[PDB]
Amino acid sequence: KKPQKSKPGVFSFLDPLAYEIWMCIVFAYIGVSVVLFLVSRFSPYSTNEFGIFNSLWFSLGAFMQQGCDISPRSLSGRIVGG
Amino acid sequence: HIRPHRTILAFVSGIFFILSGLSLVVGLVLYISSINDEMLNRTKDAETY
Amino acid sequence: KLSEQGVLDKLKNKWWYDKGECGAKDSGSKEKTSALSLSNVAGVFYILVGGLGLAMLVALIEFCYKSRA
Repeated sequence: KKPQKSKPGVFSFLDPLAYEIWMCIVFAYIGVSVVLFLVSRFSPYSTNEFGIFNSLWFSLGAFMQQGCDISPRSLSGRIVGG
Repeated sequence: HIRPHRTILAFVSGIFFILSGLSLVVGLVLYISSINDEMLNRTKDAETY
Repeated sequence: KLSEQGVLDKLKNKWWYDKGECGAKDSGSKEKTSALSLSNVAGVFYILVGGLGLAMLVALIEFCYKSRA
């Protein structure tokens, strides 16, 4: 039989990892940003900046390996970052 | 919500919600892993799907 | 006489291997590549959640040191 060309799917780049992994990356993304906000904004906090909009932006920059504007300065913040 | 005084009740309740979701993740991760390897050990056949 | 002519070896090759259901090249020909499953990289998730819980325990004992000071 003559070989014919098969068109790949448009989301075929997502194939080296299984779909069960791509779900857990999003769950791990939300989980770190919630914990990093709680562990930074305690009751005596100084001059802290890690709000929830900064904490989602810090975790997004860390996964893409593109750097960050600001870093954690508290020890419990450096643990959850590392 | 009944007693707005003694403000510590909202903060402690926030911790129980966060520890709830983290317990649910390791529940799902251990669940999906325990399912996936059980498909893996079975011997493959040309006539069986 | 049959052993030196290779007739006893030709008969054993026929009934054992040619009548075999799966050959050596039969299982060798089938290859496939698979995506990574969760069970491979499951340990990194276990380090991650355990890294989260230790950060909360440090935050408790630091505030207790701040209250004493």
